[PDB]
Amino acid sequence: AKSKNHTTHNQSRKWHRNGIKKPRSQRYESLKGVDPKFLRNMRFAKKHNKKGLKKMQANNAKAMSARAEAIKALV
Amino acid sequence: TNTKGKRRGTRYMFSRPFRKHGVVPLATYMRIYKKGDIVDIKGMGTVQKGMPHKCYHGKTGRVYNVTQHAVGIVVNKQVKGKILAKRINVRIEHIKHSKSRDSFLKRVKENDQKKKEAKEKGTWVQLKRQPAPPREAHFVRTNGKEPELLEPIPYEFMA
Amino acid sequence: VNVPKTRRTFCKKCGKHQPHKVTQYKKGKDSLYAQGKRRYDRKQSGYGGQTKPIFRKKAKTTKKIVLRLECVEPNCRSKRMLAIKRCKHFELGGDKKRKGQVIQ
Amino acid sequence: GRRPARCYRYCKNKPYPKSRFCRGVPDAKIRIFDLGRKKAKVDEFPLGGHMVSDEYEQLSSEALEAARICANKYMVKSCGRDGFHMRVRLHPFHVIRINKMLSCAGADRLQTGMRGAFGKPQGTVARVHIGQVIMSIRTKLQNEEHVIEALRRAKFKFPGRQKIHISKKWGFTKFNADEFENMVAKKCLIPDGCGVKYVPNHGPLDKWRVLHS
RNA sequence: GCGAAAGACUAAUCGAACCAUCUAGUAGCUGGUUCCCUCCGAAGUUUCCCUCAGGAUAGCUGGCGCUCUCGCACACGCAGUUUUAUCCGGUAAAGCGAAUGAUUAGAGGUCUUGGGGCCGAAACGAUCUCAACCUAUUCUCAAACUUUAAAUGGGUAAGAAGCCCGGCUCGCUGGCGUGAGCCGGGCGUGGAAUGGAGUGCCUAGUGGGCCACUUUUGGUAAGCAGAACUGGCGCUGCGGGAUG
RNA sequence: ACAAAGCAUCGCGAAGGCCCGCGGCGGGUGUUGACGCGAUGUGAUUUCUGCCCAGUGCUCUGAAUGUCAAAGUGAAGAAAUUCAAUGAAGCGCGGGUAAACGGCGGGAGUAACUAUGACUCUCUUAAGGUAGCCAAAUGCCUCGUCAUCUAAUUAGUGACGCG
RNA sequence: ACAGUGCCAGGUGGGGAGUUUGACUGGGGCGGUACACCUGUCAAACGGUAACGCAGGUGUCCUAAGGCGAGCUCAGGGAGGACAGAAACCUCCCGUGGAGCAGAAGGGCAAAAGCUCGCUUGAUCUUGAUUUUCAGUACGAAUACAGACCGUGAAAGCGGGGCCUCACGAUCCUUCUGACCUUUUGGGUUUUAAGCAGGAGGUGUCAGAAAAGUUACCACAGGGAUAACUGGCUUGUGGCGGCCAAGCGUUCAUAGCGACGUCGCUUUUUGAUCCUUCGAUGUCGGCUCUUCCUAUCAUUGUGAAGCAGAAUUCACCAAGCGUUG
RNA sequence: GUCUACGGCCAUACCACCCUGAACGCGCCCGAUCUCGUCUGAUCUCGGAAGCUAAGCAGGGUCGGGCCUGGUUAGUACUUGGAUGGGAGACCGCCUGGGAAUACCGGGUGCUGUAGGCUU
RNA sequence: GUUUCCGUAGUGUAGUGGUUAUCACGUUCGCCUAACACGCGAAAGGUCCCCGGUUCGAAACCGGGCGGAAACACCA
Ligand SMILES: [Mg+2]
Ligand SMILES: [Mg+2]
Ligand SMILES: [Mg+2]
Ligand SMILES: [Mg+2]
Ligand SMILES: [Mg+2]
Ligand SMILES: [Mg+2]
Ligand SMILES: [Mg+2]
Ligand SMILES: [Mg+2]
Ligand SMILES: [Mg+2]
Ligand SMILES: [Mg+2]
Ligand SMILES: [Mg+2]
Ligand SMILES: [Mg+2]
Ligand SMILES: [Mg+2]
Ligand SMILES: [Mg+2]
Ligand SMILES: [Mg+2]
Ligand SMILES: [Mg+2]
Ligand SMILES: [Mg+2]
Ligand SMILES: [Mg+2]
Ligand SMILES: [Mg+2]
Ligand SMILES: [Mg+2]
Ligand SMILES: [Mg+2]
Ligand SMILES: [Mg+2]
Ligand SMILES: [Mg+2]
Ligand SMILES: [Mg+2]
Ligand SMILES: [Mg+2]
Ligand SMILES: [Mg+2]
Ligand SMILES: [Mg+2]
Ligand SMILES: [Mg+2]
Ligand SMILES: [Mg+2]
Ligand SMILES: [Mg+2]
Ligand SMILES: [Zn+2]
Repeated sequence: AKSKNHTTHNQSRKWHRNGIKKPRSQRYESLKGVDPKFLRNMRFAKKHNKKGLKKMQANNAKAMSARAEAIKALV
Repeated sequence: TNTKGKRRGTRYMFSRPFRKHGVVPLATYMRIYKKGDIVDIKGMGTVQKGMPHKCYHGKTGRVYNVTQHAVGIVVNKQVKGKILAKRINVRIEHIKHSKSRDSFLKRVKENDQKKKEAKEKGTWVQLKRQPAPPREAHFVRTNGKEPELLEPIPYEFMA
Repeated sequence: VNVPKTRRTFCKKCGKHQPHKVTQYKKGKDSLYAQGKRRYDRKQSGYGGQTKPIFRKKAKTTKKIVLRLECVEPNCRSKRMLAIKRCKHFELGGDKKRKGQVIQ
Repeated sequence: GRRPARCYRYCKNKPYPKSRFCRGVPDAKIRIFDLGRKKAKVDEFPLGGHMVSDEYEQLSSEALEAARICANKYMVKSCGRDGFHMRVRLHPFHVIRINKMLSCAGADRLQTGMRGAFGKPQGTVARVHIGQVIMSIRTKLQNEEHVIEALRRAKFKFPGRQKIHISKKWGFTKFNADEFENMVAKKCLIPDGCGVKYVPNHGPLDKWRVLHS
């Protein structure tokens, strides 16, 4: 009652017919896997961002009016 | 049927090459890795802690972690069809900066530079690479010789 | 193998290492008004034959020894279990083997 | 005794050297891969006559024996006992196998047929590639014919097919015969019993100082 | 039940009757399975199995679909492709005067030492001889060797998720910075060739396969046994290969 | 082949042996009584019935300090309880029994041809195959060896016998 | 006052019942374990790959045989040095690694991972992520991080067992520990019991059946996926035949022979194999009767001989008719 | 040029031997009051500074071993695809691409990183 | 062929866990005996089959072998 004990025969044919998809990689992949002491921290970075938006907005408008003046001084 | 053990068939991979049996040159763990950087795995005998394993000895992947003496690294591994982008935790010793990317970067730095310049001209410069064209009509010249006559040489049995 | 009788290590309740007293564990006497048994008895009672399993097919020749640590400092006394690899010969504080000595 | 050479004529398998891995090897039939005046000199004995295989095959140890002997017999006659060297250059050495004869008694009842098919050591054989030398001989330049035919008889203990060829070297060296008398007289080459040392313009000068002295 | 005993006999019935019912008993096992046409269209491959005649799940298939692109002078993507970079790789070959392992031969050496001689009481005394070692050599080899070391092969990469400016946050890290995260602005075809791309359910059959080139393991050899790689047949005719 | 007659064991004095039945104060032997009933073994006649109770059985006014339930009695407790001592038969020990199942062995030297060996070493075991018998319906090696019967015999008979 | 019957308990009970009595497996039965793992190889240079392919190991042991930390240098050889000799003891020199590193190998290792000592418990408690076996499920084993509490070290670090690859195991069951934990229920208190979370008992067929035989008295489903004939292939063995040629043959190779070697056929020997057949092709011999082959024992015609005759072997055409009681 | 301190890549650096050291250091050296360590101040620690380049080291040398390149062997060996090529078979031939290794010949012999000297 | 079992003094045979080797017999020497037996006192004798490995060390523990033994080789 003996038989075959493997083969990897047509096969190439199969796990290949539908393709072999090189894994569709998004931007913005998961941070799960990373050392907790990164995340522990970068969440205090991410959480206390808005504290410091007043600077951010004014300091934007400074650069925006300085570059409205740079492009207008070119004109 | 064979043994599954993690380090079968590694007798002669992980084996350090020649006359390098010993102190791991220190440079190889004082160059900086950081997430995004592409890295070639290359297993090593000397240090066994934080080894990769043969099914990715000699692959490349990007780095996604950096721990105190290891680098979490995402590599693609083929497995009866479906390739799996998958993540391992390999100690620095077994890793390098692949220069794979580093033709491009030097090609970028050149193209942005050659585009910003020749914009004040407006002349269109050949930015893309292009495969090796057919070799152009040239001439040759002999001067004061005819060429040398070859004859196939008569066989005699050497031993 | 061998192990010593004392053993400074983590006492859960203290939140600290402390000296523990090592001694190996033996099984309890088996309860009889434990649910499992109560049910094994009186399924297997009445005019029925044997119901539940019993091996006649051992294999290994050795059990994982278990140390029964307990905290020396009083009021802790919080005993904790610490399993160990297998050995077919196990001792507590039986000498320190020596080095460089004559083997008579 | 053994199956006829036929069945182990051809190299199918990877070399089985007698080693740790196989053991209980019966000692190789052949034992002397040179005879005659192996006490000769290079300078008195100038004719590297050769026997060369033309086929990728295996040669039994017991063929090599015969092949040798029948060349010791014809040379002797021919040249005399002192007047040659013969060298065999294939010491049999990958080991050949035999399933253990499918032994059974009378009508029999059980052989098990194929289980544990792997045999035992039977003997020993040489690997031989094409254009590769098997036997070589040296004599006097005089006595060419008497080499030719000695190897000629040896071909007939010996399967497949194989040419007899006369070399361009001093006897048993690698140094092309048109060239010794010169290369010795100036000492690129220095006599060393059978063979000869090539001495180059390399080592310390006091090595030279000994020659041309 | 009955047997002077032979598993004899119990009404053509006996290793233990016949009749009815439970009764559609159960069956991984034989056999069969009923109208047309159109389209796509296998597997005998994966791991667990009281598993080897079967199941479990890997596959491959169909159907059902959906998200979009745009061939509507005005496309990104993907890929049994190929280049250019770049790693990875230990097979063929080779070598073995590079390690290990075998092994021939001579020159050489009281190396050592020996054990026999022969000439010596005996004497590295003479001369032989053979052991072993080793100094230059040479013959020939290794699947469980390797200094070298291909061909064929396997990763990446060849940009908009990309460069380049500005600025903020942090409990991590540090003499300061890093590092990471964010906001804000500045900047486009980035080797060839091909073709519209994406992703979600149900899910049958199948899970005995066989053959060829080349590679290759058993075997002596087979139409023998077992792998690789590819190619077939199964599953599918036809011209040829007289036949197959 | 079975039976058979003959030989042999074995239980049984009826609140019994053996036995039936589902059950009764049920039934067969049994309208019986050991010269009977039941249970076996071998197989007329003649001659004989060798050793072994080391195993397993069987069995025995045999100790049962071996253990051992129920109940029974001891105790703590608040109770389920829990923990004590004691303890049948069979189980553990000791005898008997083989016309119960059965079993019944290897090694050297040593004699005046050679050989062989009356003799004398070991060792083991529960005894260690005795009288016979044997190439038998038991013998692998096997056309055992010798005799006879045949012109010729793997056939037959007669001997031999480490069987 | 037991006999006796009622009913529990323990023994004894193929007298009787039901049941089981692995798989792998050149058929099977008896041989092994290829039933879980681990080295070297096959294995065709990313990974993977079989057979009862090879060549081997494992079910281990360690209070340290780990963690640090320190300290030194290993096998072997030479030259020296009382007794002392191929080996005790010492000292110099050489000593890439020939030692050593609990074990199979395999990889790894030197002011180390080799050796010696001091200090000890990082073999400790705790979430998560990943690798490996992959379905990419478990277990086992590993890798990286993080949080406690600690050893060591001037310190950097290093250390969650044992330089890396094996060295162990579900459900249900049992036990021990842990928390002023939850339930124990119409309330409450104590026992008791059930949870919850960690450890142990264990399935050796290693993802985990509580299990002896025999059937020639046998049965049913099946089976050419499994044997015993026939047939194919194969040809080891058998038989037959060449070549080379050392010899024998008084001498002389080859009249006749012919070693050590070597090249073939043949299918009248046995093996392998398992292609056909298991809705079964009658299974050994004997008789009779045909026909064919030649692998010529006779006879016809021939060539050989070491052929004088006589007698005899070698060979050719040759299968014409012979091969008996 | 050169050295020291710390270094990178780890022999073009190693090894074997030969030659020369101006200054500063680098060394050799001298001793054990303390620290510290030993059987021994043999090594380590420490306090020094009476000598000399004796060696290291440094600097140089060798038709020197070695290592590192080149060549050669060699378009050889081997190989991707290829054919209704040859060959009884082993094997061999060609077509399309790729293409090693030894012996044998050559050349070279460590480059520099920061901090600090000296030759003012 | 496959599965077992042995091998130790001149011979038959003990023995241990890894430090050590026995018994009986045999034999050599005395004594007793007129002389042999018997009896009594003294004595010497193997690489623990050949190996490689482990180990402080092996007769004894692995692996290989060599010699002597036993046991299976069932359906056709
Ligand atoms: Mg009951
Ligand atoms: Mg019967
Ligand atoms: Mg390999
Ligand atoms: Mg087949
Ligand atoms: Mg009887
Ligand atoms: Mg009797
Ligand atoms: Mg008895
Ligand atoms: Mg008798
Ligand atoms: Mg008779
Ligand atoms: Mg008759
Ligand atoms: Mg029964
Ligand atoms: Mg079976
Ligand atoms: Mg491969
Ligand atoms: Mg250290
Ligand atoms: Mg921690
Ligand atoms: Mg260690
Ligand atoms: Mg209640
Ligand atoms: Mg109440
Ligand atoms: Mg019968
Ligand atoms: Mg078949
Ligand atoms: Mg079929
Ligand atoms: Mg047949
Ligand atoms: Mg003659
Ligand atoms: Mg019929
Ligand atoms: Mg003829
Ligand atoms: Mg001093
Ligand atoms: Mg100096
Ligand atoms: Mg000097
Ligand atoms: Mg040189
Ligand atoms: Mg074609
Ligand atoms: Zn505590």
